[PDB]
Amino acid sequence: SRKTYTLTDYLKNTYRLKLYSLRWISDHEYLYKQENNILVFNAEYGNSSVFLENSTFDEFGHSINDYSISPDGQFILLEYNYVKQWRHSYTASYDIYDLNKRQLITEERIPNNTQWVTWSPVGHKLAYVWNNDIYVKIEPNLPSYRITWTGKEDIIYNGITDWVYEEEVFSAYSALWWSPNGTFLAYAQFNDTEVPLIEYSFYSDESLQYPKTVRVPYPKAGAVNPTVKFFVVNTDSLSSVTNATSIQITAPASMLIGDHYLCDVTWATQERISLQWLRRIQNYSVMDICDYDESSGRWNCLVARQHIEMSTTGWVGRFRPSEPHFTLDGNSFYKIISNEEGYRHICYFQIDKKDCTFITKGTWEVIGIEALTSDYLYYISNEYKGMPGGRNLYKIQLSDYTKVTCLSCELNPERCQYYSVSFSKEAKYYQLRCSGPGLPLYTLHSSVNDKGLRVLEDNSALDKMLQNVQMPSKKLDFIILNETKFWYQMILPPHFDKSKKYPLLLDVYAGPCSQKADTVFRLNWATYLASTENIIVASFDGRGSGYQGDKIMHAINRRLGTFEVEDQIEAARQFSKMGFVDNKRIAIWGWSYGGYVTSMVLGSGSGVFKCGIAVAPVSRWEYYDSVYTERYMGLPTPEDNLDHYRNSTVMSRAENFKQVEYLLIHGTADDNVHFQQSAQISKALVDVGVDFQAMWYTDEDHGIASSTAHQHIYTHMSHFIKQCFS
Amino acid sequence: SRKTYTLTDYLKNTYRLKLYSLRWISDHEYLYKQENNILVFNAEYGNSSVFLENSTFDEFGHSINDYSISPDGQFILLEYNYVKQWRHSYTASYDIYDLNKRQLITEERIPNNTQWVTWSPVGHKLAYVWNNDIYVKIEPNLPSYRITWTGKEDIIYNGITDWVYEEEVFSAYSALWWSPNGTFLAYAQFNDTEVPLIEYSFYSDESLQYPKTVRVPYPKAGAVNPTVKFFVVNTDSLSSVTNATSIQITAPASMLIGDHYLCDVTWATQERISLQWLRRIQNYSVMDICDYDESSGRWNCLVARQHIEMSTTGWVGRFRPSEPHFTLDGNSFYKIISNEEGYRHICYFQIDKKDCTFITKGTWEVIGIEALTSDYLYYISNEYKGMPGGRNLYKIQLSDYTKVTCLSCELNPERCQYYSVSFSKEAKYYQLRCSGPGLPLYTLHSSVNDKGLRVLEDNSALDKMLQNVQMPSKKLDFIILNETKFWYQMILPPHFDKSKKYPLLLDVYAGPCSQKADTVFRLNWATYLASTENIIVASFDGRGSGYQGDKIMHAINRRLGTFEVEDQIEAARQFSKMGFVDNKRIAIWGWSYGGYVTSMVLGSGSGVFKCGIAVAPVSRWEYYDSVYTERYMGLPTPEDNLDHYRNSTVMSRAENFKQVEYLLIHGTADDNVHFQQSAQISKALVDVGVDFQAMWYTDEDHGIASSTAHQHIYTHMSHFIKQCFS
Ligand SMILES: CC(C)[C@@H](Nc1ccc(CNC(=O)[C@H]2SCCN2C(=O)C[C@H](N)Cc2cc(F)c(F)cc2F)cc1)C(=O)O
Ligand SMILES: CC(C)[C@@H](Nc1ccc(CNC(=O)[C@H]2SCCN2C(=O)C[C@H](N)Cc2cc(F)c(F)cc2F)cc1)C(=O)O
Repeated sequence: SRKTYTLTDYLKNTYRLKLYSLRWISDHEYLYKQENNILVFNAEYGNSSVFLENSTFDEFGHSINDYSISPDGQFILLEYNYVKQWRHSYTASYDIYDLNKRQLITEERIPNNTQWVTWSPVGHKLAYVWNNDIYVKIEPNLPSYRITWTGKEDIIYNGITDWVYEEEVFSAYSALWWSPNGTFLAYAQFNDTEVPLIEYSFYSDESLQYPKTVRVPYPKAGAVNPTVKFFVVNTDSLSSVTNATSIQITAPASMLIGDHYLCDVTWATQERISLQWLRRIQNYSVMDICDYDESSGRWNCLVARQHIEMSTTGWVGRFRPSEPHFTLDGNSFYKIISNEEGYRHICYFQIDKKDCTFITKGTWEVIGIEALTSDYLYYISNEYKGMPGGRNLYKIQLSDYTKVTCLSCELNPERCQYYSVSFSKEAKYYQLRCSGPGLPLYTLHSSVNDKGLRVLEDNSALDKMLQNVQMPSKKLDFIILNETKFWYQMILPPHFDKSKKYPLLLDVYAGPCSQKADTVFRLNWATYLASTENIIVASFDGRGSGYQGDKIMHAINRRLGTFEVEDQIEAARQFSKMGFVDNKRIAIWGWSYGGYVTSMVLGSGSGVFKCGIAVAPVSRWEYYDSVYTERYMGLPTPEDNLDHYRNSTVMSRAENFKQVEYLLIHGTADDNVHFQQSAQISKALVDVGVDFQAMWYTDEDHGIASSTAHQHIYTHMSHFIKQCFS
Repeated sequence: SRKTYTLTDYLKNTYRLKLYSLRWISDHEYLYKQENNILVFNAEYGNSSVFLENSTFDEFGHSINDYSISPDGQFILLEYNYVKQWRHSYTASYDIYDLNKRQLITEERIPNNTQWVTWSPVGHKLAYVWNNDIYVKIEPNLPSYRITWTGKEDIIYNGITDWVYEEEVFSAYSALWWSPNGTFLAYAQFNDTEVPLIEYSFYSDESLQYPKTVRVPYPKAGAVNPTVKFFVVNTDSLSSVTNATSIQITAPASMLIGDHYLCDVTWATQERISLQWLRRIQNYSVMDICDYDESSGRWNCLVARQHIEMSTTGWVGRFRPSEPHFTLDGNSFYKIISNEEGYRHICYFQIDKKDCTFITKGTWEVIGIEALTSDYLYYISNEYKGMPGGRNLYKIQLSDYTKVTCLSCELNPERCQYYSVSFSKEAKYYQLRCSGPGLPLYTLHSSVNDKGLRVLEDNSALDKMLQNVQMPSKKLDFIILNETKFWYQMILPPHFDKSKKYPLLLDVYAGPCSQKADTVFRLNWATYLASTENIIVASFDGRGSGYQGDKIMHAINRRLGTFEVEDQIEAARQFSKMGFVDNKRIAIWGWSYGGYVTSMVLGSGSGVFKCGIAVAPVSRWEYYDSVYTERYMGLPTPEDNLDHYRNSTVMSRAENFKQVEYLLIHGTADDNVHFQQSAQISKALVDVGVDFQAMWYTDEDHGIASSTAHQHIYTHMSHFIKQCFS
C-alpha cells in the first residue's frame, strides 16, 4: 500500500503545484495564461474573453518567454534572448507589437542586448537602459531619446543597479522610476570607478580552450562603495528641446557628511517625490520629500519636510527602511517602522508634522502595507493565533483604529495561516494567496463587500495524488528559553512513533531577520528525507530571527556568528532530551548563510553532531559585500568591529572539525558567496590535517540552479546523510 | 613482533634515506655538507679539511638555504628569499661573500628579486637575469653591465625560459650559456607577444580579501608559440665599449620556413658552439655548428657542417634530441641517437663528415653520455641482465669498440641494478649512485684504475631500522604479449601467500617514454598500502614506455590515449587470471598523466575495476601545452590529427563511469594541468548524472607539494582505497 516521496518524485518533480499568477490591467480586469492562449478575465462576474491568441506567435522565428502590455493595452512587449546575470539582472532583446493594427513593428526597434525596458504607469512611454545609458521613446515606432551619455560599463550604471545595489538593497535591476502620469522620469547613477573587482573563472562548454576571467565590481565589507547620484527629467519636452535637461536632486546634508546609499525612492504625486537616504553605518537614515517648481524648474526639498529615522539597537528596518505609502492628495503617508517596544507598525506621518501616530500596537510585527484607500489600509502581519510565521490580511479603517478586520483568518484556518496578496488598481478586488499549512489555495474577493466571490485554484488535483502516497507532516511550535519562547518546527515521518529512536537533521538558514519556522507548505528535499528515509528535518529560529520584535532580531547586531549559532546548538540540545532524538545521530545542514552557521556550529566542540553539510557558505566576513555585512558588523577596522570579523571566522574553528564529518559544496562561478570563502575553508582543514568531503560545481552560481547540478547536489547529499545514519 | 610501514611512518617520514650529494670543485676535490659546517674532501686519500665554518653565518639576519662557489674559490654566493614559481624557476635575492678577505661585500650588490644568477665555468664572472634583462659583472664588487634593454615581463624573456620552454624542453630557467673560458656568453630571447594567457585564482592566507588572478603566457596545443632568437656577446670588451655588442645567430633556413623551437645549445670550443633547432612538427630537427670570426666578428656556420636528424615514426629523441658531446679539439662529437633498429646508441660524428658510426649496438637503449676522455666514454644503459629498468655504467674505449667494460655490474648486483653518476672535472674520479633494488649506496671510485676506493654511504642505519618492521617486497618482471615482452612490477605484502585472494591496485603513470617498471627502491605511498593494508601495488609498462626501443615507444605517435591505456587494462586482465588477484576488487590510480590514463581506463566498459583515483589529470588535449602535446599528436586541426584530440577526451567516456567509483582531485592553482581539465571532467559527469568523489586543493600547484596538503591527499586516498576494499 503506497510508496513515499522519493528523491526522484522530488528531483524530476512529479507532484506539480498549480498556481494562478495574474496581473491586473485595471481595477476590475487581469490577465491569466492558459498555456496555449492568454485569456483576459473580468474581476467581477468572470466573463473571460480571450485577449491574445497563441498561434499568433508561432511564426516568430524566436523563442519567446515573456510579454508586457502597456496601460493603453495598445502594445505588447515581447521578451526573448534571456541571459541571467545576477539575482534579478538579465540581458535580452525585445520586440514591440501593435495590438490595435494587428501587426508587428519593424523599424526603430529596441536595440538587441538591452538591459531593462518598461512601460510607464499610464501611456505607452518606453524607458530603457542599454550599454549603461537611458533612452526613452514617447511612441513605439518613433525614434528615441538618450537621457545620458556618461554611461560606461562596469563604471557608470545609468538606469541600472551595479552588483551590490542589486542583491542587498533594491533586490532589482530597474534603476529608473516613472512618475504617476508619465510626465517625469527619475533615474539613479553609480560611479563604480574605485569600486574593487572580484575575478574568477567561468569554463563554458568543453569547447572553450581558454577559460574566461569574469571581473565585476563588488565592494567586499570595508572596501570602497559605488557613489550614487539621483536625477529627474521631463519626458514631455525631451522630444522637442534636443538634449533633454536632467535635473539632479542632491543632499541630504546629513548624508553628504560621509558614505551614503539610497534606500527606497517613491513618488506621492505628479510633482512630489520621496527619497530615502541611508548612512554607511546603517543605524541612521533620513527621508526627503521634494516637489516640483514651475518657476525655477528645480526640485526643491523644504527642510521642514524630512523625517529622520534612527535605530539605537542596530540597523534601520528589516533589510532596508520600508517604502512610504502616501494618501491620494500627497501630504500624508504610512511607513511600517520600529516602534517603542520594537515592533514594526504602520506609523501615520504628515509631510510637516515631524512625529507620527502608530495606527497599530502589540507584540506582532506588521509585514507590509498592501493597499491604501482613504477608507481602509489592508496590511499583512503575524497577529492571528499569535504565531510569527502566521501571515494574514487585516483591513484597519483609517477613521477609527478599532475598526481592524481580519479577512484571511476564518477562510479555513484548518488549511490556512500563511498569506500574501495581489490587489486590483483601485483595490476594488484582491486575490489572496493561502500558501500553508495545507495545499496552496488562491482565491478572489470583492473589496466593497469583502465577500468571497469564487475559488481560483484549490489544488484538489495534486491533493488526490497525495492520498496514494504517505506524506510526512509538519509540527510547528515553540520552546521556552531565558523566559522568551523561540520558534522551531519538525518535518516528521509518516506513522510517527514517539517511543522509538530516530535520526534528526537540523535544516538551518537562520540568518538575520529570517524565518525558518513558518506554516509554509513546501515539497522540497526536506519532504523526501522525512518520508522515505525517516530522518526528521527540523528548523529553529533563534536570537536573530525577524518578525518577532527587535529584542530577538537585534540581539546579534555586531555579534554576527555567536548567538544565532549558539541558539542553534542549544536548540539541538533541547531536542536531544526529547526521546526519539537518538543522541548518537544528530545532523545539521545549511545553504548560503545556512552553510556559514552550519560551519561555526561544527567547529564548536559541541559534539552534538555526527556530521554536517554546508553549501556555498560564508566563512570570514571580509569575503562578503559591505551593504549587507557592514549592516550587521559595522566597519572592519579597529575603530569599529574588525576584532569580531576575525573571531567569527569558520577558519579559526578548523581544529574542532576533527570530530565531525564536514562536507563542503560550492559553485565555482558564484557571484555572491565567492568560491574564495570555500577555498580558504578547505585550505583551513588541509593545514590542520582534517579529512573532509569536498564537492565543487563548475560554472554554478550561488543557487546551483541548472537542472543537472540541482539533481546532482541533492543526490550527493542523500548518499551522505543516508550513510552517516542508515 | 613488529609493526608495519603505516601512513604516519610515511607521511611524517620517520624512516630517513641518507644521501651524499656532493659537488666537485676540480678534478680531485668536492664539497659535502655536514649539517653544521661544510667540509671539503680530497677525492683521493680523503684528507677532509674544513672549507667554510657554519657559525660564520649566524649573524646574517636572513634565512640562508643555498650557496655557490666560483671556480676561483674566491667567492661564495648566498641564496635566500626563495620563491618557487614553476618547476625549476625561482625568484630570490643573493649576497656575494669574498672568501679570501673573510668579509661580506656591501655596495654594488645583486639586486633583490633576481631571477637567475651564475658563475662562469672559470673566473668569477657573474651573469644574471633581473626584471627579464641580462646584466653581467666581471668583478663582484665592481658595478655591472646590461646586455639587454628589451626585456619586458610576460612578453620578452632575456636569459630566462617562459613557462612552456621550462617544463617541456629545457627543464630549467637558465637561458644563458657561458663559454668555456668565460670570454663569450650566449643568451636566448622570447617574444611572447601573441602567446595566449591562462588565468586563474590564487587565494593566499585567510587575510586576502580579493583573490588574485594569476595570468601567465602558456601555449595550449595548436595555439601560438613564443618565437625565439639566439645571441652571443663578448664579456671582455663589454667592460670597455659602452653598449656591449650582442651578435645574433639566426637560421637554419630549414627552420625559418615555419614554427620552430631551440632543442639544446652547447659549446665545443672557446669559439665553437652547436645549436639544435627543432621544427614544430617534432619529426624534423637540424643541428648547427657555428664558429667565431676574428675579422668579421660574426658567428658563421659553414653549411657543410650541419647534421640533419629526422624520425619516420615520431618525434626526435626521448623528450628532446640529446646534447652533443665534443672531443677536446672540437671537430668530433658523440650524440645518443635513434639507430636503424630504433635503439639509442652513441653515434660518433665529424663536423664535416655527414654520417656517423654507432659505437654501440643491440636491443638496449643507452641512457646518457656521462664522461668523455680521449680514452674511454663512460655512459649508462639497460644492457646488463637485459632489463630496461636496469641502470649501469659502462666504459667503452674510443680506439676499440670491443673494449666495453661494465663498472657497476658486480659491485653487488644482489643489491644494485640501478645507477647514475657524478664525475670529477678531468673525470679522474667518479661517484656512483646505487638506487635499487636494496637500499641506496653511494660510493667513490678512482678512474685511472677504476678501482673502488671506499664507501661514502651504506644506509646501514636505516637498514637496521627495517628489521624491526615487516617491509614489503618488489617482484619486478615481464609478461609476454603479441610476441613482445612487456615489463610490470608488484609491491607485494609481507608473508606473501600465493593461494589467498588479495586486492590489487594499479599505480599507473605510464606516459610516453616513461618507465613504471624499474629496480628503483622507494619508500612511497605504495610501500604503505602493500604492508599495513595488504593491497598489492602494481605498475605496468605498455606500448609507449621508453628505454625499450622505438617499436615500443613510438607505437602511440598521434594515437595518444589508446594503446598505453588499452595495454593498461589488458595488463589488469593478465593479473586477474593469476590467482591471488581477487577479480571482484581491482584498482587503478594515477597522478598527472597517470590520472589521465586512469580516467580513460575507467570509461572503457572494461568493468575490470571497482573504483579509481585520478590526481590533476589531463582530460582533453587542447588543455595542455603544445611543445609537449603537439609532439605526440601533431597539430589540432583537420589537416593533422584534430579528429583524435576529440576521440581521446576523458569527457566522451563520461557515460561508462556509472559502473566505477571515480575520485577526482586537483590543485586549484595548477600551472601545469590547469584546474580546467578537471572542471570539465566534473561537469561531464554532472551532465550524465553520475555520482563521483571530488576533492580540490586550494592554491596547490601540480604537485600538491605543501606539507599539509601532501599529508592530506594521501590520507583521503587511504580512506578511499581501504573502503572500496577492506
Ligand atoms: C539558500 C537559498 C534557498 C536562498 N536563500 C534565501 C534566503 C532568504 C531570501 C529572502 N531574501 C530577503 O529577504 C532579502 S531582502 C534584500 C535581499 N535579501 C536577501 O536575502 C539578500 C542576501 N544577499 C541573501 C544572502 C545572504 C547571505 F548572507 C549569503 F551568504 C548569501 C545570500 F544569497 C532569499 C533567498 C538563496 O540564498 O538564494
Ligand atoms: C606525478 C608526479 C610524481 C610527477 N610525475 C612526473 C613524471 C615524469 C617526470 C619526468 N619528466 C621527464 O623526463 C621530462 S623530460 C622533458 C620534461 N619531461 C616531463 O616529464 C615534462 C612533462 N610536462 C611532465 C608532465 C606533466 C603533466 F602534468 C602531465 F599531465 C604530463 C606530463 F608528461 C616528472 C614528473 C609530476 O609530474 O609532478
